[PDB]
Amino acid sequence: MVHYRTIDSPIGPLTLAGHGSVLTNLRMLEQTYEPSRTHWTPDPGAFSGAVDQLNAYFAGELTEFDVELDLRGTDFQQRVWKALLTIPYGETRSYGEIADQIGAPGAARAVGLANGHNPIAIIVPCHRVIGASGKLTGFGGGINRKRALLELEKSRAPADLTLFD
Repeated sequence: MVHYRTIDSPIGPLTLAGHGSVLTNLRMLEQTYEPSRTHWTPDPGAFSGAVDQLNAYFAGELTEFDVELDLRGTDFQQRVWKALLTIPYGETRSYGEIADQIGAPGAARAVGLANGHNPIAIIVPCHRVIGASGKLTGFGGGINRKRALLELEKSRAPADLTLFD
C-alpha cells in the first residue's frame, strides 16, 4: 500500500509517493485526472529525506539527488528514464541524443513519448531534454514548469568563489 505526501513548491504542489522510503512518484498532480491517487494512504511523515533535498534543489544549493527510486513502466521507458539520470544539473540533451545513448538511433520521437510518462519528475530530469527546434513540450502548465526548472539550473551562481581568489 503506497503512501503519499504532497508538498508545496515554486512550480506548485508536488505529490510524493511510494512504499516506505523508496519513491515511485513525484508530479505536480493538481488539475488533471489522477485516479491512482485515491488508492493511496496520506502520510505527512514519510519521504522527508527527499522533501529536504527538494527544498534544497529549489534553494539552489542541491545539484545532485540521493534518493531511492523504484521506477516502473515498460522496458523502453526504464532505459529512457535511466539515461535521464545521466544528465548533469544545468545541462540538456536532445531526444535524438537520448535515443543514441540507450542504443536505438532514430527513436527520438519514442523518447519524447517515454519522457511524458516519467513518474518521478524532478529527480528524473525529463525537463532537460529538448528537441532541435528548441521548443518545450509537455501538457499545458507542464511546459511552464519545465521552463521554470530550466531557468533555475541555468541561473545557479558558482559554488566556490575562492577559485577567483
